[PDB]
Amino acid sequence: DILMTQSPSSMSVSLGDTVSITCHASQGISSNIGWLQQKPGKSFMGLIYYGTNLVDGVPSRFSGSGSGADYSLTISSLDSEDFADYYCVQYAQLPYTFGGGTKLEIKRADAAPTVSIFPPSSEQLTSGGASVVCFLNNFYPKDINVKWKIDGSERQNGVLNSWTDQDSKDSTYSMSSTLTLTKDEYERHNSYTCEATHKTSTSPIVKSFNRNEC
Amino acid sequence: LNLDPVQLTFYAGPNGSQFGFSLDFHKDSHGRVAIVVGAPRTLGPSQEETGGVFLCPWRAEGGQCPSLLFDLRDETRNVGSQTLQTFKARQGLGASVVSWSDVIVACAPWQHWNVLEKTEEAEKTPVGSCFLAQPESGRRAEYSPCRGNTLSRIYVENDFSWDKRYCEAGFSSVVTQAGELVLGAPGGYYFLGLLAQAPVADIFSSYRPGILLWHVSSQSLSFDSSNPEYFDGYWGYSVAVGEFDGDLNTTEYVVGAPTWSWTLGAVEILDSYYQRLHRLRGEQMASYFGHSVAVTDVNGDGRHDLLVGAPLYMESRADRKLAEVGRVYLFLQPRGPHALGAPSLLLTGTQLYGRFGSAIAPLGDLDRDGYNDIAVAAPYGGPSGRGQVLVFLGQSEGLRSRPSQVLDSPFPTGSAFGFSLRGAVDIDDNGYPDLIVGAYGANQVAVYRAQPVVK
Amino acid sequence: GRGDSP
Amino acid sequence: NICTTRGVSSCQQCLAVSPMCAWCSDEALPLGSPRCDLKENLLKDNCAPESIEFPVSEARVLEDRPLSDKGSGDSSQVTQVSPQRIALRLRPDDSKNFSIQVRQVEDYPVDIYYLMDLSYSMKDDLWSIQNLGTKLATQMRKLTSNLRIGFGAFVDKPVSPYMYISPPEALENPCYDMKTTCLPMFGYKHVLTLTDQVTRFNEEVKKQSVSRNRDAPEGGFDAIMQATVCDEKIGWRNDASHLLVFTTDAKTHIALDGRLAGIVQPNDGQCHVGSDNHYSASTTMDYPSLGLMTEKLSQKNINLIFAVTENVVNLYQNYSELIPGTTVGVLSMDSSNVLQLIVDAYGKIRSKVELEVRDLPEELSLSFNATCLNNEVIPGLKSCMGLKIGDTVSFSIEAKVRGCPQEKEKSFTIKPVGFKDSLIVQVTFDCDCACQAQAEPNSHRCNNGNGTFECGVCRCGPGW
Amino acid sequence: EVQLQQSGAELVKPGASVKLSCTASGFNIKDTYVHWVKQRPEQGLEWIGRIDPANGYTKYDPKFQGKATITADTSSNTAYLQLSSLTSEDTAVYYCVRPLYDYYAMDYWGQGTSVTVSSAKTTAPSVYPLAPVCTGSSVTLGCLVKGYFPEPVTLTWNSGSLSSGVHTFPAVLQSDLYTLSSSVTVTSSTWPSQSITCNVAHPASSTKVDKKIEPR
Ligand SMILES: *[C@@H]1O[C@H](CO)[C@@H](O[C@@H]2O[C@H](CO)[C@@H](O[C@@H]3O[C@H](CO[C@H]4O[C@H](CO)[C@@H](O)[C@H](O)[C@@H]4O)[C@@H](O)[C@H](O[C@H]4O[C@H](CO)[C@@H](O)[C@H](O)[C@@H]4O)[C@@H]3O)[C@H](O)[C@H]2NC(C)=O)[C@H](O)[C@H]1NC(C)=O
Ligand SMILES: *[C@@H]1O[C@H](CO)[C@@H](O[C@@H]2O[C@H](CO)[C@@H](O)[C@H](O)[C@H]2NC(C)=O)[C@H](O)[C@H]1NC(C)=O
Ligand SMILES: *[C@@H]1O[C@H](CO)[C@@H](O)[C@H](O)[C@H]1NC(C)=O
Ligand SMILES: [Ca+2]
Ligand SMILES: [Ca+2]
Ligand SMILES: [Ca+2]
Ligand SMILES: [Ca+2]
Ligand SMILES: [Mn+2]
Ligand SMILES: [Mn+2]
Ligand SMILES: [Mn+2]
Repeated sequence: DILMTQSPSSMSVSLGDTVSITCHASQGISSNIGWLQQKPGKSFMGLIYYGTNLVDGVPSRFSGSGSGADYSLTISSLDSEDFADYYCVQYAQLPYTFGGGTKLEIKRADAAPTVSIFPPSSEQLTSGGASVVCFLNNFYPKDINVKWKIDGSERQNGVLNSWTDQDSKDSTYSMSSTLTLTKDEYERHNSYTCEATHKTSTSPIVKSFNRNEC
Repeated sequence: LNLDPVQLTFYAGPNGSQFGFSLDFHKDSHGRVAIVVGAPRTLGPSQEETGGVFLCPWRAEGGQCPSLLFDLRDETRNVGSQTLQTFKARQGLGASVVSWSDVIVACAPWQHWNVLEKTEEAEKTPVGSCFLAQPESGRRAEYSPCRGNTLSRIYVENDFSWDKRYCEAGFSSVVTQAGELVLGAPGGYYFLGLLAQAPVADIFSSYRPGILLWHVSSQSLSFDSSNPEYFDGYWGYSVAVGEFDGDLNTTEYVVGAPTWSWTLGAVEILDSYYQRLHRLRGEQMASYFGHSVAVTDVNGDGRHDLLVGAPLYMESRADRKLAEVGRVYLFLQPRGPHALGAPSLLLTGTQLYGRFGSAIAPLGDLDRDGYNDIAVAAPYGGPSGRGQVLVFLGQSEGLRSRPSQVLDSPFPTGSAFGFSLRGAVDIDDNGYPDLIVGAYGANQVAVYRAQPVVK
Repeated sequence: GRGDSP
Repeated sequence: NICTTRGVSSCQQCLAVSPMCAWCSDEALPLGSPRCDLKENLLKDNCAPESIEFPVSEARVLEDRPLSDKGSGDSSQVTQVSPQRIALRLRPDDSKNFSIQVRQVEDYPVDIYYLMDLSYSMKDDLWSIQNLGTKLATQMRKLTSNLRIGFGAFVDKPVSPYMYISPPEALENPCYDMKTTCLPMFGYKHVLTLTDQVTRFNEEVKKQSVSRNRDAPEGGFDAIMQATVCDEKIGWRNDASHLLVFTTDAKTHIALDGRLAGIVQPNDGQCHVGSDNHYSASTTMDYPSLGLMTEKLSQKNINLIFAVTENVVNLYQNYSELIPGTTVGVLSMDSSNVLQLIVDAYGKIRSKVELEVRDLPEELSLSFNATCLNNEVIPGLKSCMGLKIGDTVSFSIEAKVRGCPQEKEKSFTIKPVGFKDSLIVQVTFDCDCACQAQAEPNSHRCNNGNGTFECGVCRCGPGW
Repeated sequence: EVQLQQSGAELVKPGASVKLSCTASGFNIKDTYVHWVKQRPEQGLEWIGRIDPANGYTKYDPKFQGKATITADTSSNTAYLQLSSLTSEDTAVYYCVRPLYDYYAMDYWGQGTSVTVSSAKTTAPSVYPLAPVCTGSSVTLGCLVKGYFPEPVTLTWNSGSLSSGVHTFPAVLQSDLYTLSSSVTVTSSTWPSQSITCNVAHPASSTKVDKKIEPR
């Protein structure tokens, strides 16, 4: 099988920029490469085929190039729609193989996350479970780290995280971490904390609360 | 009748190029008429015959002609774990040429193709190919609808069904007014013969160099057959188009198949879906009935008539002896939905081995009397056997049984003068349609200008 | 079948 | 009579009136006696017997060799037409009759050149040539004591698309892609010159093997042409029946098919088989037309026999009719005999006697009454059929001259088709008088020098 | 216009067999090659195989040999992909693809077919209100939809009334059951003054529960 090393995995750019994605093959594939686009929450669309040839109905700002084992898709003057996933595919040999993919993200000024911690509900506790939620909303860039603590000590088991796609009109990311325990285990301890680590602040943002206390 | 035989114009190509093997008129965007000439043995880059095309500007004194350049380099594509190969050596580029609008279509019937996959192959075979050009814009495209990527073994397993490896696409060619290219491939389907059609516009917009195997969705090929009556019939040896069903929205095809039904020969009229409307069977085995076919209304009733050449027809002579002279058949189209009956007129050659009927050209209305006329070639006729073209004038009853004029070859023996004909186009803009006659043996073309009638 | 075959 | 009522002026005009007219050059002729009358009327008027000019259409023979009983032996001194030469003398608008006899001589030498399809499809037909030499000499020995036999082979034009051209191994072994091996493809190759050594035929055949090509139709017609026009190589004999046996199990290519291989140059009808015994124009020259083939077969006097399998018998029966004199035999595994087929074909060949006329003047026209089978006369017929070898037939002929031609000495030939011998008719148009070869130009008797005195009367000299 | 209508989402159990379809619109399926492609979030894009609907000949990536079976019916102008002995790793979105011009290209794609393999039986979601702890200028509330199957669930605030200033996070598979959460931010003068309710709907179980957020 031919391996397709597609880089970069992601890049943050603005409108009107000219960016170039690259694709390296484990061997020569003489222009037998295709470029694909996948707008968020939608199917695929052909951009380029056989190296440089635009698929019918594709804007001319797109262009493919390269030879041997190295190729590049270039988008001159980025457009709001162009912010999406891009993949390369070789059909020089069977089986066909794809690249890792590249997500075009919107760029903007950094922003710290609005952390918010929430103790278990009355309903849930009476059911026999306890979930502590921690929302880290509106921050940039996307690289962020959450850390739970029970009575000051880290906790890793029982945590479910979930991130959002770059918001539309503010171009920020958000995150949701959920520490789930049993009612019994939840009452063995008093303090609960979630620490957010972002390039914005060198010291982690912390938000805690105490059980049997308000 | 009124073709000037005293003052001809001569165009000439390289020696041994077979310049004049095929030809046609060509109007650029401005209506300026030129002659396109095929020379299927012109030398390529490696000093090897590949054929070539020439675009000759009209000049009363003729002379040499500039080339219409095409890519002559062999191509290789390693894709899909396969290897695609084209071979243009001795491909015969220009074995046929046809012009529609400002586009020129030059075909190479014997261009070879092969596909390799490890130790297996498809077989190196003559699928043929066509080169399309737009001289003014420089645009270039190709069309090779018989190329495939099926391996040899597969055909064997399927009893060689739908085998297009020896099509020789472009052997004969025609373009409909609407701009649909129609290619005769007499070797298609293991030598039954097939037709391939596709819009010129679509051929251009889907072609890209290097691909070698691409789709032309709008194309349309004829069908294979289990009927032995079609075996080795070379269906598509010659082709023409016209109106034979009344409905003016539909275009009908005329296909010659000179070896159909055990060399009895035949020509068929079909619709664009390749459904047979009529079939005209040959009169004599091996006469090569269907070698050439012409479509033109000769009796001025508005209905297209059919002409069919059988260059090797042998006429019956005294003492139970046969003399190969060649024959042409005229079929007049009847009023409304009806079948073409017996031929309305039989024109037979005179010179032995003359091959009267090898080529038949509509001239338009040469003498301006209201009826269209034709020219018939006997490439080895005339008392000297150097070649002859005979003009026959149209009339209310069909055609005149005797020629109104005879053009004797100005070239030496063996020039094949008349092997290719083309008329019905006024090249000097003098109000009378003119005739261009190819002589590939002499690597030349002769232009006959029509003049006002003397009588 | 259509070829040079016994 | 018409002779007198025509009021002729000269002796020449008199004879031109009718074959039964005579002229008198006698000086002592009565006052108003018509010089142009019947020979009986002239002598009745005391006309000198020597002054009578009355030609008579005759027809005496010059060469009258007797018909031969055995065509064997001799250095081709065999006679099968009698007489061989006759002098014919006619007068204006007259006609004379003469006869000719033709014999299908017994024990006449025979050449048999076997033209063999060796394409792959002929694997299951090879049985027929197995012990051919011997089996071909046996049932022939009883019709001829001087047989020669030869052998040739053909496949098709060795060129794409007829020929497989990939992979490279396919060229040396066309059966490469299969489990087997076969010979490289070839157009036509001469194998064995006509010989009387039958074991030469047998041993040569035993070394033959099939090749293989792509399309069913084969290039046998190329071979038929070369086997015909390469006289010295094949070895046809000047005085022998020539049988060219063509064997195949498939359809055949024809003129104008070559264009699928890029070959457009017409077949030139010339020989192109060199020292290597292969046909060298195979790939540069188109197949021959039926017309051309017929021309050469007739010229070299070859009798083509189509010995084909029953799946194409109809095809070749139809070609046979476009090439007069050709016969067809069914090449099966059941019949009278599949390769006595040749003997039966021969019998069919020498079962017809058709007369042919060459160099017949525009003035002369001939009529024929055939006598075939058993003294059965058949008017207006110059051919016979249903004859056996040894049989003899005859024809009554009548030459009717129309007017009097400019040339007084002409000659034509009457030959049976296929036959070596022929009857030569030397015609002489007698429309002059001996007295004309002794006239008096500028005679004193005729208008005092302004005329010429010949045959008794006065003619108007040249210039008037 | 070329279009590939793939069949609807499939939800099957492990060990079962599923058969996806790819009906061609605006052209004959027989025209070109037809490929199938598997897509997963982490693993990415994997080529399954192709088929030539004209003759039925196929090719597969040896990874899927046995698992995947591609067929085609020129009559119904549709191409199929059958997956046998299903597992969790077979949970992916599958695409049918065909070239534009180039015989060997991958240019036109179907909308895709989502396949989920799980034993999980239909389960109604347990919605929980998330009120802050016992101050700033703006407050943030939340909702927690826990333990439900299958997807999806439409979450809204005040029956759609409150739209802007909200975040609903992508569901996550909590061991054979999905979990989802949603935040919401307003000014301190809006809550608890203005009542805020969490509105979640699970069409599957045909349940639409609503929980008002109560302070502590
Ligand atoms: C070798 O040469 C022979 C002789 O020419 C060919 O045999 C002929 O084949 C043709 C075509 O198949 C036949 O033509 C058909 O004749 C039918 C009957 O008419 C006469 O013939 C039969 C004997 O078969 C007699 O019994 C009958 O009384 C007649 O005398 C017609 O009914 C057919 O008409 C059909 O086709 C025409 C044209 O398309 C249509 O207009 C009709 O509607 C109908 O569909 C047809 O005309 C002919 O009969 C055959 N002749 C003989 C004497 O057998 C061989 O084909 C040829 N072989 C090869 C391999 O070359
Ligand atoms: C050929 O035979 C015909 C009879 O069929 C002969 O014709 C007769 O010829 C004799 C000659 O004495 C005439 O008396 C008859 O009047 C003729 N009969 C008819 C019916 O014409 C003829 O003589 C023969 N011709 C040849 C060349 O021998
Ligand atoms: C001419 O015909 C007669 C019979 O009419 C015959 O007796 C005679 O022999 C013939 N003449 C010749 C020279 O054969
Ligand atoms: Ca029509
Ligand atoms: Ca008409
Ligand atoms: Ca006219
Ligand atoms: Ca003119
Ligand atoms: Mn054969
Ligand atoms: Mn056989
Ligand atoms: Mn062949």
